[PDB]
Amino acid sequence: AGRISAFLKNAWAKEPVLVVSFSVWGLAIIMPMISPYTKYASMINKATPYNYPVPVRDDGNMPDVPSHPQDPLGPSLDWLKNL
Amino acid sequence: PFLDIQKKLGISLDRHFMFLSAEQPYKNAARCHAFEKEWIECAHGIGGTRAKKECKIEFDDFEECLLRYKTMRRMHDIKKQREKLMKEGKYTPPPHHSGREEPRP
Amino acid sequence: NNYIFVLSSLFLVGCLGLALKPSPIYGGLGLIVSGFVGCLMVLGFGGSFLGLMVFLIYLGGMLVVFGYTTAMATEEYPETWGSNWLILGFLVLGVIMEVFLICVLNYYDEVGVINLDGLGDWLMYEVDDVGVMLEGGIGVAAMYSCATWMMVVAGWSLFAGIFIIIEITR
Amino acid sequence: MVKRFFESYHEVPDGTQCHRKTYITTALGGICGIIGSAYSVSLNPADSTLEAVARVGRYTFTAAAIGAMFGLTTCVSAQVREKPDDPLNYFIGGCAGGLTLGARTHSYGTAAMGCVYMGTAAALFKIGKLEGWELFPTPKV
Amino acid sequence: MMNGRPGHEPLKFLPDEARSLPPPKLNDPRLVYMGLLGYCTGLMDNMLRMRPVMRAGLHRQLLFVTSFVFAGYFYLKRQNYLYAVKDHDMFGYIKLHPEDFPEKEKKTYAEILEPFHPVR
Amino acid sequence: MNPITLAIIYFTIFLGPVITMSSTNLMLMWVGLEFSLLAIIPMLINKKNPRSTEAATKYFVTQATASMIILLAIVLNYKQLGTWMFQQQTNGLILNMTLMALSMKLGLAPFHFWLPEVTQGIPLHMGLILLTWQKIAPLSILIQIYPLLNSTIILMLAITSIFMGAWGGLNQTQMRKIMAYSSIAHMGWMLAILPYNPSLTLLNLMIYIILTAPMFMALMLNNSMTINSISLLWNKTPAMLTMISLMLLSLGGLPPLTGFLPKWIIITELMKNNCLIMATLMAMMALLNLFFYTRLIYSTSLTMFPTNNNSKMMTHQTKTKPNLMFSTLAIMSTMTLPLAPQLI
Amino acid sequence: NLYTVIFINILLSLTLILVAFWLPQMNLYSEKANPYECGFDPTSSARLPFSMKFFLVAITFLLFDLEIALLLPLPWAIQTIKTSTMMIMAFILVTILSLGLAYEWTQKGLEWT
Amino acid sequence: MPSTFFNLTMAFSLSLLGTLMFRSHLMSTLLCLEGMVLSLFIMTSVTSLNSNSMSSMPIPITILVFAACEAAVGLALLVKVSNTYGTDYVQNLNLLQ
Amino acid sequence: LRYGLLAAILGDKTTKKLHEYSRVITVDGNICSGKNKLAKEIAQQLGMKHYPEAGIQYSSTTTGDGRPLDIEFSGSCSLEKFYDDPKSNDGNSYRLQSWLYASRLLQYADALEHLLSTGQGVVLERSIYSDFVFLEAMYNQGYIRKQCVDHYNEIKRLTLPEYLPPHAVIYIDVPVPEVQSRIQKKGDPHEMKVTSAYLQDIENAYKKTFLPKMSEMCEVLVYDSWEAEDPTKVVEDIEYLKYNKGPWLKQDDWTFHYLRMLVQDKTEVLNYTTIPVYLPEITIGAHQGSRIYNSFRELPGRKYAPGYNAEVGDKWIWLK
Ligand SMILES: Nc1nc2c(ncn2[C@H]2C[C@H](O)[C@@H](COP(=O)(O)OP(=O)(O)OP(=O)(O)O)O2)c(=O)[nH]1
Ligand SMILES: [Mg+2]
Repeated sequence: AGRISAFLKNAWAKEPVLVVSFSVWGLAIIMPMISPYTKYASMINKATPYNYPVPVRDDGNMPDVPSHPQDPLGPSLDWLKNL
Repeated sequence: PFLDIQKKLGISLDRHFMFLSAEQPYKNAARCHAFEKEWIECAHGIGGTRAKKECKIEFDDFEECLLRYKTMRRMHDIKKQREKLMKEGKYTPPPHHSGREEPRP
Repeated sequence: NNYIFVLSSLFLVGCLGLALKPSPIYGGLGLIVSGFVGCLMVLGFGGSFLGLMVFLIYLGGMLVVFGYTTAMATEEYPETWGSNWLILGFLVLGVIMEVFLICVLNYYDEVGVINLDGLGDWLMYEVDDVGVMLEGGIGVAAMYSCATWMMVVAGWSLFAGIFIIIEITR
Repeated sequence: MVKRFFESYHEVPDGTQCHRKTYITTALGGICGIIGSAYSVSLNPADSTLEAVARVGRYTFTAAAIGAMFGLTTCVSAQVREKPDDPLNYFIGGCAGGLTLGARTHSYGTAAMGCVYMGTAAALFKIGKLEGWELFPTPKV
Repeated sequence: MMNGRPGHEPLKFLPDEARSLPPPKLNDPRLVYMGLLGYCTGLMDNMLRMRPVMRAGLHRQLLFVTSFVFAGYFYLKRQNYLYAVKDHDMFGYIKLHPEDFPEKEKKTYAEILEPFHPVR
Repeated sequence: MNPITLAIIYFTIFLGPVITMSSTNLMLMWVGLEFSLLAIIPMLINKKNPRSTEAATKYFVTQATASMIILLAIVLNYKQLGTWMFQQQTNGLILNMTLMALSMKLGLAPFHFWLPEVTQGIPLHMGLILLTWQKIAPLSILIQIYPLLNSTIILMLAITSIFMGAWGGLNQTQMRKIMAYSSIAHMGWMLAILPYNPSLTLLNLMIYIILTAPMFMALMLNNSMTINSISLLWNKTPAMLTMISLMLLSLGGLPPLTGFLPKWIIITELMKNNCLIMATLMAMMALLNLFFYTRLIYSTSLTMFPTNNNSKMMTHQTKTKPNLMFSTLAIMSTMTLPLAPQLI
Repeated sequence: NLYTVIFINILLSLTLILVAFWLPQMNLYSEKANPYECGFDPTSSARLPFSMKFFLVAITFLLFDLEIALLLPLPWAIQTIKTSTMMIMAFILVTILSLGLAYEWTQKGLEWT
Repeated sequence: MPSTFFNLTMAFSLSLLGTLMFRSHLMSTLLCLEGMVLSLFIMTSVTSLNSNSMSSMPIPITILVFAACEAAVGLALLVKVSNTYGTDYVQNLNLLQ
Repeated sequence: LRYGLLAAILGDKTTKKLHEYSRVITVDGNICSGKNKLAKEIAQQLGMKHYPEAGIQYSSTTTGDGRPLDIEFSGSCSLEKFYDDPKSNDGNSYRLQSWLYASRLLQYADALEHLLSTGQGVVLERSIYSDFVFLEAMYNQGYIRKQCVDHYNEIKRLTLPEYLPPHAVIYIDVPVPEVQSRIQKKGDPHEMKVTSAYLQDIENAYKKTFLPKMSEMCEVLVYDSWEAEDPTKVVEDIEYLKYNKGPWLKQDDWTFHYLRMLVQDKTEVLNYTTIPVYLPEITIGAHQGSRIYNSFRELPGRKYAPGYNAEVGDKWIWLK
């Protein structure tokens, strides 16, 4: 198991640019899989207001869709205003 | 298709930008989107030969919307009549069309 | 006010010179005059990305196309637009054919193609006034997310292009 | 207006309207000679543009000669026989056209070849227009 | 035609109605011809590869006969389904339009008058 | 040619017809046609002879300007309809642009002049992948738009391709050029049938592929370049002589072999579609395919030509260049006329 | 605005060419207008064919410029909602570009011929 | 708009006349081919801008990438032609007759 | 299995096989210049493979039965008949020379197959890069004609530059009276009958045409007869050569694999020397060729493909 380490240290001493490039490449490949903030990027891009989400009609049916904009119902943003 | 592998596997790979009335980034609708939607939903599985005599009114309205040929012809005779009436001197121009008025927002 | 028609007539003149085919060193100059004209046309139309993107990709391609003209396909006594007199007579013939075409095209059709005070008014069809995304950049940004097969096939075109060009130039 | 100008071949029968009958047959021969001379100049070029335009004039003179004398001989054969509904006037007009084509190119063997082949083709065109055959049919079945 | 027929499963080799068709037998002359084709495939391949054309390559001849009979039975089932569904679409269109495809009440030979053409 | 670029070039020439036959976006099968052009070019130049670069640049300039004409047709479809796929209510000028560009890439007779010269400068296993596999994809977009194709330009293209596939093979005595011309006559047949029944276009494409691909494998088997080089077959490999004779006369199209069946079913659907004298002219000018194939069959397997003294080592050495695919597509072509309704 | 700034830059540089040409005194002859190459007349014509030595690396400069124009919409594609397939598509095409340049680096055509 | 689109159609018909004839070089024909690349980009972007169909903005970068990649293939094809010949001209290529 | 691309990608690359003791040596001279003794000593001392001088009956003893076949099967030419009647009305000289050139083409193919298969070097006396000097000595003696020279130059232009040149070209030069003295001391009654002008013509043709053609591109070592009699100095000057200047130092492993694809099957090796050019010296007629094929297939061992002959004793013919 010393041959791979000797080749890695020899390339590190001689031409370290491809070693740094492949290490940063593998870090960029594996670091979204490690980091817990990968799932917050889709939350950011969903919870941004970007167009008008239009009001819907009601027959007294759904309780989750609010009437006042300052109601506690609906998808809140305490994970973005405080965090 | 010839090999209908997208319909076989059920996954759209080039099919979600096929016409003008496909889904758009950040929900911004194209021009003549309602005309294209009513043209496809009037040609909804009718067939090509029956649809070109059936929804010819909806295609003619959508083609008129998209290329605006009779609209530009109408504005062309309106502008030619404006040049003829300004050379005649009969048409006093309104100040709303001249632009010398306070505008509403 | 007649910006797109004046620029499109200049594009007709530049593609006419490229079509009348000089030494290709001079043809690169005429085609990049047409490229600056087309970049300014898309930037005057509302594509703030597409004209500068074709100026970047076209200046960068046409640089080494120009280098291949002045290396490989060169000639001791070349032909510009003013060198050969059949080319010069064809140039003034194409110029008088273009202005005779617009002089018969404002008169035959009786539609809104060319009018002396009614052209340029039918250029912008509809952009949303209160909307926020109307430039061309976010639609070509959507090929990463919606139209993913476009980026798959373009990356495979460039990968196969590298391998195909190594096999050609070997 | 070119196609409805060329449709004077069938709206009036042969044995009448002979001057413009010969004119539209010469115009069909001139169109075929212009495209054949353009094919011959673009395929096998001459050493000079004067020789190329002389080849163009010779080819369109040969094709205008066979078209003009084919239409004129089928018109005077309709004049002599006074029957419009036969293919034999087109047969003898095509044979006179092939004879004049072989007299232009100066070989009696291809004069006989042009006589029998364009007489067969002219009788086939007349027999198709008599029995209502379709040259370029729309797909119906 | 069959690409534009309604209810068509796209790129399906055998749909569920091909099971509702009767399947072809193994004694059928098209499969007999394809078994002869597989034996002739083995004979031609052994002749080109310079073999005894009967003695050598018996396993390759057996694979040729079996794969030819297999592909021919599956293609024969698909083509029988295609001609049966052509008959079904035609009979359905005939049942839909009797006023566009009327019954031809042919008159009898006593009633009609065929012209007599004597040769002598 | 390393195996990495060999695998990517073969996967791209597999991929281009696959995305062409799979996609319904008109620019996406333009993209597939561009993959076809791109992956064919280093295979054309990879022998590195001076004729191969000439054939490669002839192929590139013709197929690239046809790619630009069909891209004009796709962009004018975007102006006229706003969609991408060819629908029913479009102008005939754009469809004529499409048919002219696709006849340029397919090699029909007002555009055919690159195809014998392109086939002459290349080795035979590139003629295998250019003569059969390359012409699936422009034919497949032309199958996809079959109600929109205008029958006048389709039938004039068919008449000229039957006429010049008849009139290009008799003067010219090289094998790759003579089978480019016979292929030009065969796409004259499968462009004649195209707006009437595209299943018979697929049938004539499949019969022409299984009739030309083992014939190009038989040319590959001895590298038989000329008519005298295929006339040396009785001392090189005499065992293929009656099979290449049956394949030659079947590619000409005689009964009871399979090549009559495209002519028979094209005549069947053409007289169902009421086109009498023009299909008569097609089937009457089809006999010059048997003129160059009967001269070629008299060269290879009906007269034993003079051999030379150095062919006795071709009798001496063993040969492993026969493939199983040659024998199975050889007999699957040459005896399938009693299976012809299942072949429909 | 920007057209007027480009045209006043045209007018400024054209005014500088006019004051560079028309104001200085100038007599010109054939040895003065002889082209310079080290103090002698040139051996051949100066537009004689160069045999180009960076040809395959020149074509991959062109194709890499097509890749960076493919990669130019990615600062607005980072704002998209389907960020998993966006980052997978960006990962697979930068991996495609790095593997193509690694193939050219192993085949050693970066050196001239 | 129809004046601009008909003049772009005239520019394509002119560049069709340019690439459909040969004066002295294959490279000026390839410059006419790249003029067709630029004209189809300008036509596609003008069509997408006035129809406002911004979902089909993946199409003109695919036009540029595929057509300029085949243009680069033809540019190195002319490099291999001039390497195997030493000349470049259109009349040089009559050796396949 | 067989050397395909599928066998090549698993690690059958020739750069691991090739080392310093893997060279193509040709040993060259006039008639009876000690080349076979020097070739046997060179292959014995360096451990290389001694391929002998390929004659008219090389291919029959190389491929197939291994027995030398008859005078009309792998012949239609004889070296004894050429030495008896050189100006032949039957055209014996071109049939001998073209059959000998195709035989040494097969020898060069088998030597390149052996070297690129097992990595061991090979010797090749009077190779295809020096086989033109016998035809041009025949032409300068007037035994054949100008169109014969152009057809052999077309055959050599088809068959030479797809191959690789030899690494070392040993020439043993010897003067024409010593060639006549050794060809009298050998004692063959038909090879005694050759002219001295033919030997002088092949000697000065060798010294004026072949050696500037080969010394400018690959390594050529010259030696006298008394200097090349004792071979230890010859094999040490072969072993201590630098092998720098040559066309073997620019091809890669897949170029060597495509050379093995062009070399390994003989149906593309021997194809370009039987191209149809109808010169009447080498043209076998149709009845003579059909009679020689339908007597060739009735020979034992050559009726079918090898490994498939049930009349000889090739077993397992039932399932193969
Ligand atoms: N006409 C002709 N004769 C050839 C050719 N190649 C070889 N020979 C003849 C010349 C001699 O008769 C014989 C070659 O004899 P060698 O020079 O090898 O002499 P020998 O076998 O005594 O061996 P040695 O040289 O003493 O080691 O083959 C050829 O291309 N043409
Ligand atoms: Mg010796």
